[PDB]
Amino acid sequence: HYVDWRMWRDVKRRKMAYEYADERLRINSLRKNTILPKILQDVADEEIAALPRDSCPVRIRNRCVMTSRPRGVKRRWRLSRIVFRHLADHGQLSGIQRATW
Amino acid sequence: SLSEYAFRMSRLSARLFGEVTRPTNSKSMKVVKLFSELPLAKKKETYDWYP
Amino acid sequence: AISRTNENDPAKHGDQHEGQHYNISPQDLETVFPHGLPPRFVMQVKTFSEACLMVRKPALELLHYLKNTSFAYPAIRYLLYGEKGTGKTLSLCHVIHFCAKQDWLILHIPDAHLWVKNCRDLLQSSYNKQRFDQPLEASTWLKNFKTTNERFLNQIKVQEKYVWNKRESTEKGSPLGEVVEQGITRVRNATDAVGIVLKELKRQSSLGMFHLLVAVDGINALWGRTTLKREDKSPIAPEELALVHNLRKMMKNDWHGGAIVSALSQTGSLFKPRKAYLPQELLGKEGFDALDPFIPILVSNYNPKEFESCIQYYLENNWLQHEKAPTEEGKKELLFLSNANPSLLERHCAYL
Amino acid sequence: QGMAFSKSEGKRKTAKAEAIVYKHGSGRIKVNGIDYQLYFPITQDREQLMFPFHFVDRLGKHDVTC
Amino acid sequence: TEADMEEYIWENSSSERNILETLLQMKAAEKNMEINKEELLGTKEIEEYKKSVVSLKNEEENENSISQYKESVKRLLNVT
Amino acid sequence: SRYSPEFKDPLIDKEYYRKPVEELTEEEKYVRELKKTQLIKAAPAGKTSSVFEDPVISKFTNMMMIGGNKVLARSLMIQTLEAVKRKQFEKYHAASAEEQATIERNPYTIFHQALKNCEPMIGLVPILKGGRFYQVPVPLPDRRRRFLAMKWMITECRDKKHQRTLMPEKLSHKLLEAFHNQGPVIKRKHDLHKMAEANRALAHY
Ligand SMILES: Nc1ncnc2c1ncn2[C@@H]1O[C@H](COP(=O)(O)OP(=O)(O)OP(=O)(O)O)[C@@H](O)[C@H]1O
Ligand SMILES: Nc1nc2c(ncn2[C@@H]2O[C@H](COP(=O)(O)OP(=O)(O)O)[C@@H](O)[C@H]2O)c(=O)[nH]1
Ligand SMILES: [Mg+2]
Ligand SMILES: [Mg+2]
Repeated sequence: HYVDWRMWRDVKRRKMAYEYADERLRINSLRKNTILPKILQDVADEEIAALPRDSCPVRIRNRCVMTSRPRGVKRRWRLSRIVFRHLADHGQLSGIQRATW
Repeated sequence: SLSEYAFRMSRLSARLFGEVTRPTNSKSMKVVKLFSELPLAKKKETYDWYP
Repeated sequence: AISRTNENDPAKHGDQHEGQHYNISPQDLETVFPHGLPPRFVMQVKTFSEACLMVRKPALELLHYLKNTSFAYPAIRYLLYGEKGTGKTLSLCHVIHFCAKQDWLILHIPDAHLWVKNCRDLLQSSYNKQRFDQPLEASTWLKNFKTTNERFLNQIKVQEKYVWNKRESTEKGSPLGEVVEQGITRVRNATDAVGIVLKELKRQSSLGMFHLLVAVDGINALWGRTTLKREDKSPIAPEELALVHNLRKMMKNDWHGGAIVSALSQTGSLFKPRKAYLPQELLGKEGFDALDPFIPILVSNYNPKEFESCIQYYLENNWLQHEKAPTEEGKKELLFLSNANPSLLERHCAYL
Repeated sequence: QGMAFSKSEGKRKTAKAEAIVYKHGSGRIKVNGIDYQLYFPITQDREQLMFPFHFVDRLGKHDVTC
Repeated sequence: TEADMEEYIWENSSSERNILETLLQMKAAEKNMEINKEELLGTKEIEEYKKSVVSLKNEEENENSISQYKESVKRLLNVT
Repeated sequence: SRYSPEFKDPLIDKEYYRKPVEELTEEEKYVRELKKTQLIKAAPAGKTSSVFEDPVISKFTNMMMIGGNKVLARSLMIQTLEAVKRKQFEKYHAASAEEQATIERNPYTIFHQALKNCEPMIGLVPILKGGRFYQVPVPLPDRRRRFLAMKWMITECRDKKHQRTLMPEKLSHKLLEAFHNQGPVIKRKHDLHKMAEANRALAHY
């Protein structure tokens, strides 16, 4: 019941990224220092590379929550420019108005 | 570039204010940042992005 | 001639001559001032075909101290300070002219900021491998030092043996001119020749041979920062320069038989803001400690009397060509725009 | 001290100034505690300060702290 | 060290060392053998010089402080 | 413009205001009582009541200004006026008592006369006729003649023929040349006039 299959894939990526966040954070800490032995850091490189691809947070895309538009999204409202304007132009977004100056 | 007095006075303030006490390079200071905040994936804006 | 005085002897100037311009003969410009005059003031000498210096209370105060100098006590440090363009350099030159005409030996550094910046050939020193030599800066000064003190460079004789190379050496008793000619002829030895000159003059003035005036304009350069870089693009410190290391010693009051008169300058300084003029702000902590105890003499803008005589000196040379400049309405505008500042007035009058 | 003065304000672009002009003075102008020629090293800025006093023939007759 | 201090202290400073070295050269020039440190640094002239250097070092420098320092140096160096 | 049409330009002239009332005419009396009811624009930063104000030099300075850098443009101007004055003081001291009387040392008089010697009386217009272009001579208004004298002088000094010479030395040298009816800018005036004479038969287009 999500807008499209592409929104559904991002939903799963956000769910899997949330589930692996603690594990990935801990392994990354081992890789992000010059204190531990390289032999130990080389093993940590392999461990985080073996985690599921969709646990990686860089693959999450901020899509419009009502239309799944992948670009032209305003982060504060999580809406595409088109959907935001539709609500704003009907006076349904509190405090938002056309700007003239 | 600090005198012995200044170097030891800065190391004492770090102990009192709960900062890093050992000499640590910038690369290793990322460990402190990593555990001082929530990961992006754990932020509510991220995992509750969609309704 | 309401702005001129007939007294051209700087030893006879007094409070009655304040605001009046005395003439420096062309012979004294060539001998006493081969360097040290402000560049724009040099332009005025070529334009007016004469060099005329106003007698002002900063120089008169300083001339009073020098005339009462006790040559048995350690040398006294005098520091001219003031806002930009107030006349510090030309007050120093008025004092250099007094000592030059009293048969003092003149050690005049016309600008010490030139020794800490824009050095193309910064060679390593041979006498000390931890210091850098400056052949062009050192040879240039040596030529001017020879011109000013040529009559004394034969009577003064070295008191040690100085080795320039394996083959060449200056034996004891050789005229000090020989040390000055080695540095000029061989620029590689110029920085070491300067160090020997400062060494012998400080030594032989304390023995009673002659009176020595140390005149350093831009003294705040010696204890500041440099813009010179090493081959590894690392900053060099002023103490590591042989010229600055040796000049710093002339500024100590560990000798007698003369005086040390210096002037601060923000113009041409390094890492100092435009409006910095006070001694500590320009000298720093290392600089103020090196000169303390010293007698600071303030140089300020023209007083009403000095301003009018300056305008009259310009009008007497036909320098103010605008038909409204001689009027009272024109002089009030020239006073507001300069605010009585000598340098601002000269620049404004330069194009009127 | 009993010295008569007036106070006013001016705006130019994003600059805002508040000036105190004393009835009697010698022509001194202080800008944020600084002499006007040290604060305004550009000759055109000093001409602008001259313009009001010169136009009414009162150069050297008032002190200003702005 | 001195660089760590945030308040200037005249005692055991370069100023105290320089002025004392100067006064000794002056006594030697007069051929006087009263070279006692406590006596040289106990005069009123030294107390004004000490008060002037400290003001220059710990307070904002200005034309009035430089003039107070000037008059203190002239009395110690016998410059009239 | 941020000024409504009601705003009148300011008249910056001390003499205009000190003029006595009796000398005023009935027309000049009306203009003065009218302006008391009118809105006046703020005086621009360019012009003041100063006795040293010269509108011609101020205009030449603006025509030299690059990218709003008035400080640099004015610095070049005053350096040129100083360079002209020093060149004339050098020519004056090196001359005999008789020649000294003819040597001008005022740079404002030289600057004004140098430009007046470059003003072209008549100019040409590129006109099109039958798919072919032929220039037509026409009188020049006073504004255009003064503007062209300043544009030719500035253009000549910006020419790449001058190698590493600073602007105050180039302009001072050209002003003194034109002051003596010599130079490239004077030639440009002569060429424009000579061309406007060869096209006199085309004055009917
Ligand atoms: N005593 C004087 N006699 C004649 N002209 C003077 C005198 N003092 C100042 N002037 C004028 O003011 C100009 C600036 O003087 P001078 O170079 O001595 O100032 P300064 O304070 O040393 O400058 P800076 O702050 O740049 O080091 C001179 O070139 C000269 O035109
Ligand atoms: N070439 C050369 N320079 C000398 C000699 N003696 C002294 N100098 C120079 O004179 C300066 C002053 O001498 P001195 O007081 O011995 O210097 P210091 O040893 O560096 O403190 C030195 O810095 C050298 O530049 C010498 O024998 N040969
Ligand atoms: Mg992305
Ligand atoms: Mg100077």
